[PDB]
Amino acid sequence: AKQSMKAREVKRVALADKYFAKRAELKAIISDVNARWNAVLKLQTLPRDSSPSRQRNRCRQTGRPHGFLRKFGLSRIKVREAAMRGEIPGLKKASW
Amino acid sequence: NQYYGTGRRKSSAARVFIKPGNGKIVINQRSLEQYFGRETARMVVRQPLELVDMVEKLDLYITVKGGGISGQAGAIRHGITRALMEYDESLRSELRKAGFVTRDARQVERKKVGLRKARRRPQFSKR
Amino acid sequence: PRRRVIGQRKILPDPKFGSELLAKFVNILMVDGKKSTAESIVYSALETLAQRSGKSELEAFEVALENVRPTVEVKSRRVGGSTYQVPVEVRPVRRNALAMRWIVEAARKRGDKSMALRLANELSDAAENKGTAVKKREDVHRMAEANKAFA
Amino acid sequence: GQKVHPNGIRLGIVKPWNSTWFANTKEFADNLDSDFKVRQYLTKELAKASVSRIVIERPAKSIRVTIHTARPGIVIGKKGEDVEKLRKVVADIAGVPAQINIAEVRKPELDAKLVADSITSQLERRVMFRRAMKRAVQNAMRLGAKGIKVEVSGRLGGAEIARTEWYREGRVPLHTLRADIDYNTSEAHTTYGVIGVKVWIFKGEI
Amino acid sequence: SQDGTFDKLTKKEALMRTRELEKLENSLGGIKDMGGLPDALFVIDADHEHIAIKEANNLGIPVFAIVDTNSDPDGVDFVIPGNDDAIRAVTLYLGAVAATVREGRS
Amino acid sequence: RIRIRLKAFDHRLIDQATAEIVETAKRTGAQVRGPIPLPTRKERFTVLISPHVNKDARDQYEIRTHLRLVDIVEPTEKTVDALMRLDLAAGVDVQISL
RNA sequence: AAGAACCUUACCUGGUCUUGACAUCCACGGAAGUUUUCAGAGAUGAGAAUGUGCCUUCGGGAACCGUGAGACAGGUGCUGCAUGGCUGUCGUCAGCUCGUGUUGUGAAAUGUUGGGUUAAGUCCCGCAACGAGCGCAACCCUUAUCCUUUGUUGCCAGCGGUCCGGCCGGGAACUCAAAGGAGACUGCCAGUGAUAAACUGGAGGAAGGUGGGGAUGACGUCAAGUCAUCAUGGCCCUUACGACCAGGGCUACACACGUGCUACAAUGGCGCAUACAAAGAGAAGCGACCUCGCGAGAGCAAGCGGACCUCAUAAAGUGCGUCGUAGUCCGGAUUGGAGUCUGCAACUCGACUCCAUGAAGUCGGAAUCGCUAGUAAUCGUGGAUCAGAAUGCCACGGUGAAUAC
Ligand SMILES: [Mg+2]
Ligand SMILES: [Mg+2]
Ligand SMILES: [Mg+2]
Ligand SMILES: [Mg+2]
Ligand SMILES: [Mg+2]
Ligand SMILES: [Mg+2]
Ligand SMILES: [Mg+2]
Ligand SMILES: [Mg+2]
Ligand SMILES: [Mg+2]
Ligand SMILES: [Mg+2]
Ligand SMILES: [Mg+2]
Ligand SMILES: [Mg+2]
Ligand SMILES: [Mg+2]
Ligand SMILES: [Mg+2]
Ligand SMILES: [Mg+2]
Ligand SMILES: [Mg+2]
Ligand SMILES: [Mg+2]
Ligand SMILES: [Mg+2]
Ligand SMILES: [Mg+2]
Ligand SMILES: [Mg+2]
Ligand SMILES: [Mg+2]
Ligand SMILES: [Mg+2]
Ligand SMILES: [Mg+2]
Ligand SMILES: [Mg+2]
Ligand SMILES: [Mg+2]
Ligand SMILES: [Mg+2]
Ligand SMILES: [Mg+2]
Ligand SMILES: [Mg+2]
Ligand SMILES: [Mg+2]
Ligand SMILES: [Mg+2]
Ligand SMILES: [Mg+2]
Repeated sequence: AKQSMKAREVKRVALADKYFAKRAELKAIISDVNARWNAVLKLQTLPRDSSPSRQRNRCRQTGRPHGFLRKFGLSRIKVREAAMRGEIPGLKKASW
Repeated sequence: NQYYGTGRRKSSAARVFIKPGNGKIVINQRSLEQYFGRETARMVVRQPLELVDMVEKLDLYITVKGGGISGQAGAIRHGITRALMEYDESLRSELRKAGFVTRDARQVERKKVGLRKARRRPQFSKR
Repeated sequence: PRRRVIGQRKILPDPKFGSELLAKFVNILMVDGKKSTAESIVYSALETLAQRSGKSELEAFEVALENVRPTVEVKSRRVGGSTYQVPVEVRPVRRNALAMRWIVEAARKRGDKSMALRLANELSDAAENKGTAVKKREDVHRMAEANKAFA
Repeated sequence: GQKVHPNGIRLGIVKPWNSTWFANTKEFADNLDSDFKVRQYLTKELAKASVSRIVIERPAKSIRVTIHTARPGIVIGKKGEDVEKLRKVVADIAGVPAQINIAEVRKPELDAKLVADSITSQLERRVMFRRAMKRAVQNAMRLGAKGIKVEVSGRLGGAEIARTEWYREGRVPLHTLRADIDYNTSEAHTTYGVIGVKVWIFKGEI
Repeated sequence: SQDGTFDKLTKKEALMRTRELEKLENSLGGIKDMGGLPDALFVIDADHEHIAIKEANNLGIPVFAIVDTNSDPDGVDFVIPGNDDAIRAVTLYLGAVAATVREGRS
Repeated sequence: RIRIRLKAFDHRLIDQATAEIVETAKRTGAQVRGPIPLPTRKERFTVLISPHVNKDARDQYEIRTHLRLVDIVEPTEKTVDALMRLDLAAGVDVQISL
């Protein structure tokens, strides 16, 4: 689905895991109640794609943004067509 | 000695114990009067004992969990009638006509897709 | 109803008096599925009725009902290509069911303070043949007499 | 479209699963993507080898990968040359040590997938569709197969209006859950567009 | 009915099988051991067995019939005018035809 | 003493795996304290089956996770030594810790 | 669309790039990488440090980065009246057909019509039809009863003493958990029925007549929906209909319709006290206890990959007290001030908290919708999507009707 979009997502994931998850000290540790100075808050020149809250979480195969499921990593339709052929262990048609 | 019956009704499961003593009542370490004595379904527990006269001739100790008032009361009643086999099967004959031994299987229906709740359907317009 | 003639579903008697008839009455008065609230209201109303009219609860209730029970009602036949409103005798079970419904409906529209009072006033003047429920019964009856020509 | 997948509906009753590994939510998606990555590579690499299906399991930190094929001779090549190449590439894709097993399928004309690949292959070669399906139906009934049933669809014979024109012989009880119904699909890519093929094959009732 | 599966499975499936069996017996009985088309037909009544006569004529099989006054010839290769209703008369025909066929190739 | 908890997606496979562990422990030692089922998880999903609109058209799937626990109380060396390398696992997960 | 502040996002205004953001190949250059400075809204340009990991009869190499030309790459651009796949609908309605035979010059008919019966083309009988297939039913999941096996992190009936807490030895009973079995089949009785199918009633039984619910959707119809999930014939653009960036819009607002939430109150509002569930989720996560804050929350910090810990006190309900039929101690919209969090960033445009403010609304015309039992009505709880965000969606239980002549 417009693999140009897919290129944008992979780039963001690369930046996010490169900068953040270890610059988290800049955000949380310092912007705390130490007892201040806005220097740490002022240092937010990061690429702006390093923020983890900018990844859209697309489907692995087709790449559509909507109808995603975390458990399988696929969209609703790709989950369905893979489930009916097997592939996904343990999935059945539920009824009760 | 003591006799037992399980009893179940609408998500509620009970445990009933019968002894041949006075007419004392205790439910889950409390009294029937204190548990649901004067509120809804107060006599439901008494029904299995109003017939085949009680007076003061059976000690009753039970414990229940799951459900709600009415369910738990119904679960108890099923336990009483199922454990009230003390007098062999003779009293079961009139117990059937009362209609207490029959376990009441009336669970809540699931909610289906496209429906608002179970059988309630969303409002519809033609034009 | 198209095919199968059906049986009946039973109900538990009144805990106070063990009357199926009164249990149905409270059950008709019930709204939103609150039996405790309903039985509380009726018990308050009937005891007030008893001390008002002496006697006892059951006969006080019976006299209220027998004054509003309808014996005949009108129904739409529509067999001859025309809108005919023919009278038909009412069944016993339906006869009292209509009475209780009319009584509750009349009490609901009264203007007293507490619903318990509203029932007490309605059940009292029902025994005296001047309540709105009694007015409905005679309204239904007179319509049946007007259309007596069809049968 | 108002017919359930005959494979999925049977997936618990008679039809086995096609992947039998276990995982928690943490790596479930990763395992699923790896399986898909492996499957599409093998099916593309073994296009001429007539592979019925690929079964992938991950027992105790590994990948097995069983290939059901009708011509294991050239799947395995000489001794173990080519199969080793597949195992080496598969292990690279999955990121874990890998083995590989080959399961010969007797009666290749009784396998739903293989039949569909044959029809779509002929169809891309411009064989008249009516005779391709009839041949598939008849030579399948010739070998057991109580219920062969095939169906092509979409721009048949280079027309302008699409149509289906299915055939069946025998009995195909799609509504009985314990009927061993082997079902699979395939598609041709002719110059006039895409033609879809579906084949149902019935076997014993249990 | 005697050696295979006749008792297994519910009595309900047993009784349906038997009643189904007798349905075949009384519908197509002695014809069971034929194994081919016949060489001749013998019909007690003609207008009552016209379907059988017509099928025989279609296939070119000789037909011998007892034709009553109400019946129709011209479908029959060998007509036998005679009452076909009386029990005594029909037995007479069957006995005479039975006797002449007892003598086979001899 | 040593707790083994097995989980898999099918009960007919979990049952035989545990039955294998209990019997090997029983024959290689004493007591072997017993497998217990304890509750199983039902994880449900719901997905629209159409590629476009048709909200009311959808199907429901579920994954059942069966869980078992043995809890062998024998510290016998002949039992702990043989307990591992007895996987026979085709999609069943193991935890060894107490 | 199972979740638009940035992103998502395509759309608009500007700033930019042109074998390119994404892929293979050729040649050239360089490990890759990591840390920092200036200009810019940013994309991007200009710089400075630092590292140089594995091969090499060495035109070169493999994972990796820049430079040049090409084949190319790219398109959420058009065509669902060219298609695959998938889906709605008549409709879970009981029908739709075929082989051989026969009838008719032929289109065709028969079978599949008729007498009964059924939820059913279900079954029985008859019959120029004899058989078969797809449908119905059954096999599948769940729920209702019982038995066997194991008994934790689940349970506590009989025993001992206890801080009165299954808490503690202990117990395998019981509830319960999850595997394997039993059971319901018009099976037994009576009556009716052609003495058949079947129907009515009765016993027993937890359940009786396909016990309840679900999955299951025949041949086909609507050139029905989707080229934007994906794939795909044809056509179209290729310094642009491709690619990157900042801001904005999709949240507009004289209006018209659909679906919902909250109400208009005394079967109630408010204050205090207090009892009874089910089903789920949790590691970038759920987050006890304790302290602080009126509050949203903040600080410190256990436990938990979870029958153990957390989310997490269920609410209707029941006891007292007050309100006394008023636009009210109903209703909560709207608005001013002050805050808590998520997030680089809450103006456009988030949720929630405190104080103040207190619209309409007093049961709604014509017309019209849902529902036959644990159903309608009513009360709460959880999950997906998800940093943040439901009155929607999908699930769970509590209370629980009226009426079918
Ligand atoms: Mg694409
Ligand atoms: Mg987001
Ligand atoms: Mg509910
Ligand atoms: Mg469907
Ligand atoms: Mg869990
Ligand atoms: Mg933007
Ligand atoms: Mg935007
Ligand atoms: Mg521009
Ligand atoms: Mg179309
Ligand atoms: Mg449509
Ligand atoms: Mg002819
Ligand atoms: Mg027909
Ligand atoms: Mg016909
Ligand atoms: Mg008929
Ligand atoms: Mg049939
Ligand atoms: Mg017939
Ligand atoms: Mg003690
Ligand atoms: Mg009966
Ligand atoms: Mg069916
Ligand atoms: Mg169209
Ligand atoms: Mg359109
Ligand atoms: Mg479009
Ligand atoms: Mg919008
Ligand atoms: Mg208020
Ligand atoms: Mg305020
Ligand atoms: Mg006003
Ligand atoms: Mg008022
Ligand atoms: Mg109905
Ligand atoms: Mg609700
Ligand atoms: Mg959640
Ligand atoms: Mg959220």
